Amino acid sequence: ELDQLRQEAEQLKNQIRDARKACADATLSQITNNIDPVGRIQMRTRRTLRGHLAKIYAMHWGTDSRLLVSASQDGKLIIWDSYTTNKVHAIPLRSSWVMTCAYAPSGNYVACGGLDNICSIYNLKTREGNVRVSRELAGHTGYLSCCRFLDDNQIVTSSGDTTCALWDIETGQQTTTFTGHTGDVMSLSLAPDTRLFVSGACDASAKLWDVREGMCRQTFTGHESDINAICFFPNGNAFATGSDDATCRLFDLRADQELMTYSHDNIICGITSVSFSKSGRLLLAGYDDFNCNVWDALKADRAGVLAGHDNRVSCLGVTDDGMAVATGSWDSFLKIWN
Amino acid sequence: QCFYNESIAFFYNRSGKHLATEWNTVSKLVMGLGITVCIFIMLANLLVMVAIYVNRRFHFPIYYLMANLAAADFFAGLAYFYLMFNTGPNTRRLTVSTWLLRQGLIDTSLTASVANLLAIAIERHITVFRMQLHTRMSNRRVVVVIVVIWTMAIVMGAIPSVGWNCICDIENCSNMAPLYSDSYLVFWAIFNLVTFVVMVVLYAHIFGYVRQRTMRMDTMMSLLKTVVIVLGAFIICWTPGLVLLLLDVCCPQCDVLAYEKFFLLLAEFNSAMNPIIYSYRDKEMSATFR
Amino acid sequence: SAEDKAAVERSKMIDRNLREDGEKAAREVKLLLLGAGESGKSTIVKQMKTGIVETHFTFKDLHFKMFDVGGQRSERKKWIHCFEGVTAIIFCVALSDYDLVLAEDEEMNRMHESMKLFDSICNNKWFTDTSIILFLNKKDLFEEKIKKSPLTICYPEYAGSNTYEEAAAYIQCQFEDLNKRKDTKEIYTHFTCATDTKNVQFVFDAVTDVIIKNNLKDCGLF
Amino acid sequence: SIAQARKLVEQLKMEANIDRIKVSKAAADLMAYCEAHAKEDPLLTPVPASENPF
Amino acid sequence: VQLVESGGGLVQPGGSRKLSCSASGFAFSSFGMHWVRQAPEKGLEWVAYISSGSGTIYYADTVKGRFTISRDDPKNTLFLQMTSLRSEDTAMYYCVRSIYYYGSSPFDFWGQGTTLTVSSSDIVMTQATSSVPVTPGESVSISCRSSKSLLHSNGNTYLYWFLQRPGQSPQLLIYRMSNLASGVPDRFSGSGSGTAFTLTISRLEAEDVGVYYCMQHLEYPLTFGAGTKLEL
Ligand SMILES: CCCCCCc1ccccc1CCCCC(=O)N[C@H](CO)COP(=O)(O)O
Repeated sequence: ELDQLRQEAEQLKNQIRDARKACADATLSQITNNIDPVGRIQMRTRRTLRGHLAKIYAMHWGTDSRLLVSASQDGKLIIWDSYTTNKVHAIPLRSSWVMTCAYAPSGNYVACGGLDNICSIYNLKTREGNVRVSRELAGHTGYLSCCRFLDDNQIVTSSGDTTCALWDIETGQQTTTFTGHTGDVMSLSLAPDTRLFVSGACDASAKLWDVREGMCRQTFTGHESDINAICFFPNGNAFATGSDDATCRLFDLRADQELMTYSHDNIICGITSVSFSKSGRLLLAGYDDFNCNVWDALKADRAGVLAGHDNRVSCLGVTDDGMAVATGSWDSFLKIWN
Repeated sequence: QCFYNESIAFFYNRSGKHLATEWNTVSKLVMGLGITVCIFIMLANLLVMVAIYVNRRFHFPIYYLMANLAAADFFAGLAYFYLMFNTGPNTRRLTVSTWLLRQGLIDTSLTASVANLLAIAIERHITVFRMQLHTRMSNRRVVVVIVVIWTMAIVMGAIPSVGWNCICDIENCSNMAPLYSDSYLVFWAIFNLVTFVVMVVLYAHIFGYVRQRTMRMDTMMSLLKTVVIVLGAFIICWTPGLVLLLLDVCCPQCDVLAYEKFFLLLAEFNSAMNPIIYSYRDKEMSATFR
Repeated sequence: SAEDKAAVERSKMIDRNLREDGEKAAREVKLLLLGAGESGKSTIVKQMKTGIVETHFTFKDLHFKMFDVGGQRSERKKWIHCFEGVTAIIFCVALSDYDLVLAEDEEMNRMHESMKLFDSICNNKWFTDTSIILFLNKKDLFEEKIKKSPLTICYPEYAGSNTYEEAAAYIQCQFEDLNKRKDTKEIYTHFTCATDTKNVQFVFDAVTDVIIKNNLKDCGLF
Repeated sequence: SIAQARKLVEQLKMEANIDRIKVSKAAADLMAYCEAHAKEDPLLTPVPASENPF
Repeated sequence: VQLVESGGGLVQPGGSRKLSCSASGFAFSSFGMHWVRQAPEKGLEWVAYISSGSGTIYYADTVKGRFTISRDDPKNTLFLQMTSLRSEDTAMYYCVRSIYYYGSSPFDFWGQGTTLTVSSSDIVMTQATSSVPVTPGESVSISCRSSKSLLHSNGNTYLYWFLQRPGQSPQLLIYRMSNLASGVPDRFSGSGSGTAFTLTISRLEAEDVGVYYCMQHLEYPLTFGAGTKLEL
């Protein structure tokens, strides 16, 4: 019966909640009491990339920390050069409604997707020198919210159909499908070793997935509303989520709990993007206050602010080498902060 | 035969004008009303320009030309304020260079105000007749027309100060401005007259278009109120002066000199009213007032 | 560098195509389409000519793009903000749904469900300024339906005859009362007309009015 | 919705049956990695304009 | 992706002839094109260049004001208008394509060129090795020297390499030092700095025997080097 399993199921949530208390020896705020603070993080707009004629929804650095991609509703996907601010490629999209971007770790491929329910993959290095679309991954039934390449052949995507998928670009079929989310999935982050990836969904939960098996390892709760951004700590043993509760929270995978919450009474708008620093001591979070905050990730004290945008900060990515932090926004401008 | 030889005296006495060596009831009264109008122009435009610059809201081409009108009117206030403290017995202390400085300031200031009004009219015609919603706006045409207005104002205020004046033909020149020529007065007045009729045709086309298209589907009342108050300020504050200048340059023995000191006051009252005619409707900017 | 100089020639050649493409897209008119499943949006789309479906058509040298987003079946709260900046929101309601009920719910009328969707759209924080064209479809079937069934089944309070003219008029005004932004957005309501091919012409007149009234705002002449 | 409940119960049972490390130890590990890679972080300690690509 | 050129043949001196190169199979409108001529017995020599969309047209010292170069993007053709040919213009006129963006490979594809026989502050690259004997399976190094520091401020040493097999068009091997072109085996490698450059082949075959060239791209007019023929 429904009741037998439900009265059973609510018990299984207890042992999980019971054990998490037993492993709550002391709060990170208590352990990190004697760390010297980070100091004022004064970060200035070095470069400003112009040429989008609509709001920007996604951007992603390259593994070389110099080139980057950005999409907007203008139906243009532009590959920028951050050093010289000059446009390398401007890819026309079939669908103006794009919500995500990814630049392949090899830099040969770039991928974008949105309300068209398709993840289109564009080939950059092409004998005839004109970025051409290689494959169109059509197996989702809701808007694609995020996508991150594993190799030049594996891409994992998260959609509004409450499911994530791992694809095989050559065959164009979902090698694995991750189901378990009870709400619309908003963002995913791959681990440094590319063996696990955590996803955040509208059901105020984040789930740690296994890319090979295709089953969810752990599920983290604690937010109160939608989770809009997620990123791992550089060491892959922690991650942070940005929600509409205007709080960012740092979860651990080993301890399976929540460590910090980055809330300030003054902040009441929702976090749109989060990202870490190369060392993981700074957690940069892009709010809807039209500005972007920089948090001390072990003290939870808002040390520094990057306010330069007219409209909301949609996307916020840091480079692999950590020399720079770039924020997009609905004001149609990408700004490189250093 | 040119006589930069003659002093201010020769010029007035050659015309019908009177130096007014002592102050007068009329003179004290006009000085008071003029200084009042000048103080009002200066204060009102400082608020308009400060507001149009401080708010990121008012950072669009229409508001740019509005701020330009506020500055041109502030310049007019300064010219009329300097014309005062140079009238009545003070005029007797003038030299030909200084008098020309005074009249040139008046010319360039008013010409700039009139050109701003026509430019705001040409911009509203452009803005209304576009068939798009957003139209990513540049700051090119606004700053181009800002420099055309000011270039034409300075060249108009300097032409008599250099070449186009009756230092050379005593016989053929004005009764009021004893030195500018009937040719320069005809030019300035016909320039202002054609500018007004161009403002009238543009705002008529705006109203005809809005009428047909929106009534095919109250906006008529608000639009005709705004149209009628914009053209009216101009007509009730310029038609005096313009008809008077034409009378001076066409009709001999037309007693035009008596109501001169007053009609100029009216023309400067126009620049007084402009900051409030162009800021009364915009609820946001109007409230911005603190 | 000689290579870098040529690089900047691309970036300028890119930017001159992005401006030309941006100015081509600005001339296009962006209408969002919404409504219930059985609204008649299908029938409207036919007269005008998975995922988010686009329809392109031209009338009197104006280009229209209609975004039929009925097929998303996900939470509107996360992707509706994509459509801020549409000229107008076409909204279709079927007049013949006053006496029915949704196939899923017990006794919540289809017409009452249409209002719940209309309340959330007209008062959505993303469309504070956006005008709403409101098509009321299947008007002829509503005439036949009202002549036999009462309108009290859907609206409990109603003083008025079962006549087409008055029955309809109450609904139109009942839909028009949902907006709190009374003097910010204008709802242009039309009864769907088959043969005249006026449904497209009503969209034309309603869109121009939204453009002409907007043009009067940014130029301050209003 | 019989299947949904049945699929649900084994999911948590697998979720509950994992090794959990104390927050004390995990806390230290995040503190240790940040201090070990601190002096390699451009944003934490600003880098002179000579080595700043921007 | 083939490039073929038309014209050439036999022309009396002082005559004006036109060379047309019909691009086919690639995005011709977004490629900066060149012309490179090779004398019947001598090495390569750059002559002309057009940027993308005819925005920038350059010329060599010997052909300045004598040659007119034009492109017809819709028809995917490239034109060269030659005026008053001299006896020193006898060369095979290859057509080269190149695209300039961050990380691109200019001079990657070379046309077959046309034969033209007329009747009758500049960087200098120097390589003093010619007809070097080598055996298959051995390791050979080819050295190049410049008269100027090619290492630009950003760190790009704009030195290129080429390989011309006997009776074939030149083929790019290395588009900048410590870089490897597309479709060329890993055996070719190049390491150098400032004015000293080397090209190292680990193990070769009968396929890669021929003459090698060195080109700089630091500044126009893209002076080439003399040949370096591998003898086998
Ligand atoms: C120079 C022409 C430019 C165009 C006309 C400006 C204008 C407009 C409307 C009324 C008047 C004018 C100027 C009239 C002279 C200037 C003055 O100030 N007059 C008064 C009249 O009582 C004496 O000043 P003053 O002799 O006391 O110094």
